[PDB]
Amino acid sequence: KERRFETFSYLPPLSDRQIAAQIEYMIEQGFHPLIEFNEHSNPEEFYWTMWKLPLFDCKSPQQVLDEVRECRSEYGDCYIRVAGFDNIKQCQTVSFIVHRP
Amino acid sequence: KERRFETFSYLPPLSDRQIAAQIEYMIEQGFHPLIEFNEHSNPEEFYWTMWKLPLFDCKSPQQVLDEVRECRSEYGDCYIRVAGFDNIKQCQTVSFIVHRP
Amino acid sequence: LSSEVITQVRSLLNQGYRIGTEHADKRRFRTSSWQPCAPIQSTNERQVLSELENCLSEHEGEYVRLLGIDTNTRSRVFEALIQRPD
Amino acid sequence: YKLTYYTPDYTPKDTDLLAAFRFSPQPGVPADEAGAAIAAESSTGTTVWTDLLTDMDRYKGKCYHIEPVQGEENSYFAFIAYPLDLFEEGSVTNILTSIVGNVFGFKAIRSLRLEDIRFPVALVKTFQGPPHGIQVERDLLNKYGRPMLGCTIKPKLGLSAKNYGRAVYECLRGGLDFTKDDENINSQPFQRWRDRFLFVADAIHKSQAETGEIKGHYLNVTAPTCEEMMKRAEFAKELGMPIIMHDFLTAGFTANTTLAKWCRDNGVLLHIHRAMHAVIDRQRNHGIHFRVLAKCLRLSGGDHLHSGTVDKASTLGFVDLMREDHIEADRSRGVFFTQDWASMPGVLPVASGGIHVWHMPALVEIFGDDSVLQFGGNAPGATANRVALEACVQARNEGRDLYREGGDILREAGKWSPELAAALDL
Amino acid sequence: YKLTYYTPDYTPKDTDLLAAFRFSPQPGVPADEAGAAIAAESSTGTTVWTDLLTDMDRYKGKCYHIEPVQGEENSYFAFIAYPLDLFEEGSVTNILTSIVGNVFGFKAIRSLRLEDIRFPVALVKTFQGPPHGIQVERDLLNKYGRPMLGCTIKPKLGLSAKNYGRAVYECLRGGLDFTKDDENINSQPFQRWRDRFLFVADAIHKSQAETGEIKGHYLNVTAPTCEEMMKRAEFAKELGMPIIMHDFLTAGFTANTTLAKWCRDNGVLLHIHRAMHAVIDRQRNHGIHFRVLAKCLRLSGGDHLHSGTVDKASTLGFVDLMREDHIEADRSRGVFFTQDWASMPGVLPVASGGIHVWHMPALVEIFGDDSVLQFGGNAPGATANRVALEACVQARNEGRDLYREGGDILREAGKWSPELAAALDL
Amino acid sequence: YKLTYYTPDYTPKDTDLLAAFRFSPQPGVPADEAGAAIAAESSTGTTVWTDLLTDMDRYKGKCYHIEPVQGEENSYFAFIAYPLDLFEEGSVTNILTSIVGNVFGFKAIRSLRLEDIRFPVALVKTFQGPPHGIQVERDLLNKYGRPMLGCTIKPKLGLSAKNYGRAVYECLRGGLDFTKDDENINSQPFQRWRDRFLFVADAIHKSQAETGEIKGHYLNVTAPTCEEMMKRAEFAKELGMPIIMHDFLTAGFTANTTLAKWCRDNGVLLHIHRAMHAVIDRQRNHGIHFRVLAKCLRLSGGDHLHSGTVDKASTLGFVDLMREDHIEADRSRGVFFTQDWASMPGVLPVASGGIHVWHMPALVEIFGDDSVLQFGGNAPGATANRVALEACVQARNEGRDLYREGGDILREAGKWSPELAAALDL
Amino acid sequence: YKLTYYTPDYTPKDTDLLAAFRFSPQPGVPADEAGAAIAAESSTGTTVWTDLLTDMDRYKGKCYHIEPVQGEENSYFAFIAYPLDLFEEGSVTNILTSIVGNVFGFKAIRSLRLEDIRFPVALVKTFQGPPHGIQVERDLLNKYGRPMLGCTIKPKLGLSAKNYGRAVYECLRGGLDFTKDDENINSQPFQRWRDRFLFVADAIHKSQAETGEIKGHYLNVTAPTCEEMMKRAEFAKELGMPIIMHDFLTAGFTANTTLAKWCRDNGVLLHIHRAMHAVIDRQRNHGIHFRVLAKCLRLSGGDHLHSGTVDKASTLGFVDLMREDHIEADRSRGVFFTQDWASMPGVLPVASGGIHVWHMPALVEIFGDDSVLQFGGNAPGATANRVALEACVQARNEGRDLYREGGDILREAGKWSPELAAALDL
Repeated sequence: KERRFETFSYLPPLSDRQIAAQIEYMIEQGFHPLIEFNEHSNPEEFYWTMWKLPLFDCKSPQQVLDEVRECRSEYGDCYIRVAGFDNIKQCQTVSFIVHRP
Repeated sequence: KERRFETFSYLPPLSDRQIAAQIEYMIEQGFHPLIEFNEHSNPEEFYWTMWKLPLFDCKSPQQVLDEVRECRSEYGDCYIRVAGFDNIKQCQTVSFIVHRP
Repeated sequence: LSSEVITQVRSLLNQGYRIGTEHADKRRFRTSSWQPCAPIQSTNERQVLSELENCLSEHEGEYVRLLGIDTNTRSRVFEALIQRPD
Repeated sequence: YKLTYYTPDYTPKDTDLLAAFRFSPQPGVPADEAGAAIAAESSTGTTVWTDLLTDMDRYKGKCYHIEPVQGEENSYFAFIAYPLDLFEEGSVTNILTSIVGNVFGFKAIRSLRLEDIRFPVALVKTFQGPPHGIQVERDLLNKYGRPMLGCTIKPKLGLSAKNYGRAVYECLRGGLDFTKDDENINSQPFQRWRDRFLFVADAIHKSQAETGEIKGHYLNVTAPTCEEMMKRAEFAKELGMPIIMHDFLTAGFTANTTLAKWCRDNGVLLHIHRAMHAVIDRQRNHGIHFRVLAKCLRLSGGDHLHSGTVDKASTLGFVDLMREDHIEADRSRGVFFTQDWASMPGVLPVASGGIHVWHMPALVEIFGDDSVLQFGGNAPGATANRVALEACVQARNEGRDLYREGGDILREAGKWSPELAAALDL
Repeated sequence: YKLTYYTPDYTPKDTDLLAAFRFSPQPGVPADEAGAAIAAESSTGTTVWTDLLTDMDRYKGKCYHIEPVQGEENSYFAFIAYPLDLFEEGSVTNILTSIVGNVFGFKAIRSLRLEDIRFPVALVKTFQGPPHGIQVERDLLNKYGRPMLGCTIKPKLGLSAKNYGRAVYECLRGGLDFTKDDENINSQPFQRWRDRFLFVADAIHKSQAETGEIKGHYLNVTAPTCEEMMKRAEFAKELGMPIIMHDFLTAGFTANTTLAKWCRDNGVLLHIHRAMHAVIDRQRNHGIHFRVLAKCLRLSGGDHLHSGTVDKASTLGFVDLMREDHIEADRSRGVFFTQDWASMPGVLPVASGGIHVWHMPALVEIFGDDSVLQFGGNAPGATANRVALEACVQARNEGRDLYREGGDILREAGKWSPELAAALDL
Repeated sequence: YKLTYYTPDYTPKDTDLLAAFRFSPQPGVPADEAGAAIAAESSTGTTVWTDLLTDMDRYKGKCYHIEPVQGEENSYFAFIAYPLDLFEEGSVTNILTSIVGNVFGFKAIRSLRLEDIRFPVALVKTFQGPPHGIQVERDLLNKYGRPMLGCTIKPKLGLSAKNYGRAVYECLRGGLDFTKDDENINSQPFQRWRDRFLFVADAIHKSQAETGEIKGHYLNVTAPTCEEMMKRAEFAKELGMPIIMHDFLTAGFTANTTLAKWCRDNGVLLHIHRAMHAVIDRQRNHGIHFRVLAKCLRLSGGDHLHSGTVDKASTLGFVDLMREDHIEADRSRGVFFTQDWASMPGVLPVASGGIHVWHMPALVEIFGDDSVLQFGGNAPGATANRVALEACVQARNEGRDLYREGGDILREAGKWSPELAAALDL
Repeated sequence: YKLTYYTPDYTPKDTDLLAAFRFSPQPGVPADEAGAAIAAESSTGTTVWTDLLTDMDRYKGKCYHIEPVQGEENSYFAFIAYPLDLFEEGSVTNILTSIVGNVFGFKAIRSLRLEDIRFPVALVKTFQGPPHGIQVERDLLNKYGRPMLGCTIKPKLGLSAKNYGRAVYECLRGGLDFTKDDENINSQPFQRWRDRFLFVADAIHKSQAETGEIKGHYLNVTAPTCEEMMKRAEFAKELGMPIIMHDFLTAGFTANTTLAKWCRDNGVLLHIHRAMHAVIDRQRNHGIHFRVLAKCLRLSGGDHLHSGTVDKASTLGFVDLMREDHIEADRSRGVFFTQDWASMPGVLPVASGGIHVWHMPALVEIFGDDSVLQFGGNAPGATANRVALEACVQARNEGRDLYREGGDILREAGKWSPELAAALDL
């Protein structure tokens, strides 16, 4: 119906450019972009599933982009989320949806 | 009958010479004296009656002896104690009878 | 003054840190009780060293502790126990 | 007093409790001797035979710096150090009593203000601290990437409980993360606490059900007595509510600390309000500055606190005095002392004050990711607020300077958004 | 604002609360429009959709009088009246948050100061009031026809609990009626609370044994959390301690209300101190005035209250406010309305701050038997204190005017009292 | 390793914890890399994906000093500092688990012995520490200026409760203050614990009645289970028992700390025993040195502790370390750092093991007034022992060197003490 | 002493308690007298008047066998018998203080150890023993046909709650049966215990939903105080967890025996860690061997125990001691005494330390089905590790020799498993 999610979920579906730009954002500030998915969305379910790693040696946004494309290829029927961690501040300053089934 | 007291009680009744020696050690120790008296002596009863002050500007034992002899003359049926206290240590370092009724 | 204290105060002064000293006797020292010492209002190494040695001489046979002060932050940056009574 | 309480050379220890004054002595009273006194009446009060059985010197307040106040007359800056032993463990009330209890009455000082206190890392550790802190709180809520929006249900009173859950329902379901009780809502006879709590809990359940994201309401449990607080808090914990409200000013520090220790035991968050705040920090000539309070509260424990709307300099001074772990000493920002914190979890500030939705770009550039912003009201309005937040964030993450183009971004968000258009018009 | 809020033609009811403000408007802001604003910030604040679901006029605080201050310019009084439904029953904290929780911070007023409140009867009688009442207190101590005596141990800190008892004991034995723990002494490392309590109780009992007179000390029970404070107080009860001491400003009112109720249940006199009041009330033009605080506390419940060493007229004004059952309006003494407590008992004022026993005859003539006094120190010293009291009271009773005859009385008393002879030579 | 953990340029902070290791590497392993491996073991052990989600540098043990041992080969000291987040507040347990949880189990070091730790004040501030302290214990017992006499009940087992309280009474009436339950005695089938408690209580009361000394018996409460230990503890206070005994090694640290805290809440002294220590410390080349263990316990909380009959120098080192508030680094006495407690109270030392009362004067001199001496048993024997103590302290007061004149003192004391004369004769 | 404490012709009764000592005496001291002294020191210590009031003999520790160490000089094996009377019921702690309280302080033995104990069956039956046992565990978990697999989460510290439970989920999903904390990780400043339970429970429940296999983590409930530990463990059960973690050397035996009773009462598994075991076992000369501690612990009660990666004979000896009801004596394997347990259930062995999945087929060989393998690590690695577990067990059941064919099994299994191929290629 109207199911929302935590950040950017309101906005129109993020096209590739704005996902890239935000990846960039993460890159200057060193938030290595962590890609995770779930088959549905309920607020009680803290934990989703990772896409086989966090991308620590990401020199470009496009690599993570292309990963998420792979992920969509295999779990296009699933939701995909991306996070970034300030290991220095131990804080998750980022989490938001980039795909929906 | 078999009634003892806290400190040095099992040695012979402490006498003016030995009182003087003990007072002297107390002095060079730098702990400003206090004298104290009561009608009776109860362990469970913490506090006795001090001899109207503690002595702080103390140079000689012989004044401490005069005071003890005075407080005998007024309280010859009571027990008289000498107490020494380190401030720095916050510890009562001396406490021994000098009279019995 | 010992060589190792001299090299310490050197390093301290080179950074631009101020100098302070505090003193206390063996009892006070035990109770972590320090006292203020006379100001060393000089950035020149010679004058600092001379005032330190004068202060040490002032308080013979007492604990003396040397410190490093950042005046901008108004906070301590270094602890050191320079002298002892024996 | 000077000769024993004024120690210009005194270097204040890591373990000391440092306190920064701004005092104006009565004519005839010099600044130095005023500072000495100010020191004396806060720790000792002044040849009783009792004093020489003690180490007076060990517990003395050593006033180690006095300095005139720049660009002003009859005001000087005194710094006083205090041994760590002077204050009772676990007790904010204690340090408050020892610092700001009596020296406030000293006639010779025309005007007196403590400004800062350096809380030594050791006396910092001792406290339960906040119950969840920034990052754990964000995780429990699942909320990341943007400050937490908030809205004040209205009217302050008069509303029925059932209607109070209608209002929460709309406001939260529009997309807003929490909804706050009015501080003047506790049990009032038209609305009894248990029914409020029941109904609200229903409403958040539905709202979180139908949006599928964490909802909460700052359900105030301030009750006249510890026992009543505890009862409303326990019954709230039966309800799966993520957060409550306590008024640490008007309830008290002790009540707060009890509640927070319980909450930490209990896995439920903690909201604070600052009713009477102005009573203590408003005037420019007297009081304790709100920074030391925010620091004290974070000490005593809380997950949320109001910091106003936006002096900005010292505002963000205290924001930092309540967020980071390490801040350097900055005069200009109000941060008179350096502050190490041993990784104590920080607190989330709550901007509020009819926040004027259009003002939000600077608000976000000020408060960043880690904050709570609170609205002094209908579901589309929260929809537009959420939209706008996501957009503004979005632009900030792009590198665009929110300052300059805040209206331009709000605009950019406006064309596809009906409700944001309906708001920006207003 | 001036249109709805401001009702000078309104009739306040016996069911309504009144608050007195001495407020000076910001320039450009007239007197009336500022008083309306002050009504607004504390009752309703200021259109939404929840507004029309309610009857707004039900829930408005009404300002019904303004006048300029005598001998001051641009200073006026906004007299303000409120409904009964607003508040939680028996909630100091609630009321505080209702009235003062938002008004102090609004820019339009330059120096607001909360001067005096009037609590309606129906609201007043929902409390417990002070745990016994002056009459039962005086029955419990069995002491009649004279004020009482506290002494606060000196020095403040470093004393061993063993020394601390020993100084207590000297205090009482020389004829004091009370020793008082200091508000800072709660659990310092150099005295932990429990040892202290044990030794005080032993000292009290032995002083009782020697003297043949009931003795009481003011054991601090301010504790960082509700559980400590509870335990502590239980322990004191175990020793049969008739009286305790709590700090209410830092601790707040919620916790004091809990303690008062528990003490009601357990027979335990509640001594009070006002630490940090000088923050809130020293400033003349801004703050809140101590009689409000006293009235709130007397709602919550306390056997004792400090009220100053000593405006002598405003002092007796709120003195009276805390002692008698019904007071009238008296501006010369600062009292602004006519109050009813409907049989809620009184609280003892207490004098402190260098009461200077050759100033004693003035102290009695000012207050008399129904009060307590506190000296700033030995058994002989307390004996002289004692002798002076008893000569002063005697001379009062005889019809000799104290005010004039003091030093002659003290003289005569000293002729047969060597200990008072020394106290007068000094 | 050495690159990552060994930083000879790093300055240890007051916020950091230090650990001393007398280590001899396995052949082929250089000393520096050996210290590197040790530092790696005790905090981190030593890649995985999780690893780059954190800040290794914030969680990195640093060895800043390695030096060969004087007069030993292949032996060196690794001094390793430790940050302020690695551990939990207030838990000996967590400490030992972090420091010594696996370092001892590693291969490369042929023997490792933990010699010393240096806690940061921040952690020192988070425990409760000893229930009362030396000073307060002496206050409760009212005994000052000398060390304390204790005797252990022999034979360790077989004695009936009736018998056991007979022996208690005799040791106590003859002038000893304290009685020690031999360690293994807890509840053995020949002696049920509860009947023991009562009989001691009634023997001590009656001893106290005749003697007019406060007595105390050491009451081992160490239990199979937390419930049982607590029960026996309530029933010990219920008879007014002022002191109890527990094991921190065998029973452990969580139980000891819980018992200390409860004691703190219930006003009962807590003596400790050191049982199972010499599995840990007898080896000069491997294990943990008892200064560390003491230090951990004194964080945990306990009034007394065993320290041996008597290296002299290392004795004095860790003795002064458990009594004294702040200590300097001195290698001759085995103290490797300069320590402060921030006013956490002291623990009395205890010696045992066939004390040979004609060895008393050396014992008083080396220890002094703040200790307790424990003796391997008739009332006359206790009388002689008490006498010899009183004479020794007197003589030390006189300025007579104890070492030289002990024998002449004892003889002079015995010439009027037939008890002591006989004691000398054997 | 030998004429009192050396009874070569003595037959130990099955109601005795036998402890095996390895000892090296001082030069001059004969081996037999040295062992007599070791007997005397523990059972009686040593003359006093009281001794003849009891039955000396009945309470004596009888050296009935002494031999030298084959192929060793100045070393011998002592067996000592202790009557059942001497010991308390259900107190592992009592056992440890009697056997090993002070004997390692005895001078004349250059080095001492205890190799083994034989606990009489009578003395066995007083303990509750393991909460559930291997069979009851293995039924409740449902896990059959293989040994169990564990993944110690890494990095030990720094990990947030949220991340913590993320990684637990991952690894658990991969097919691992359980996850553990590091022994270090209970409430560090970065991470709070309660939130971590809450996270972990969410993760387990999600894993159990998706996988279809009972999932669990090893929940370190060790806490500074019995109250806290109780707290954390009660909480953990509320959530529905099957297992917890706790640490015996560090926290204490008593707390264990407690925690085992409570979990026995509340149907929760208990896993044990052995941190500091090295401080008691490592050297070949002095300590108490690990086998003895494991014996004591199963007495106390637990379901899992760390047992090393894997002398191989010793490992196989004490694992079988902790596994089987009956064990026959074997000095090659180091089982000094025949032991029975009257059907008291066994405990699950644990091996950890980066077990090198290539060596895993050896580990299944060595240990046998009833065991647990912990792994010092992501979802695919966890899958590859499980499938190897399979493959090895399956092969074993085929009758193929594991040791000779480990490489063929692994590779053949990997031919169809990318994850195991990947693992092997490392």
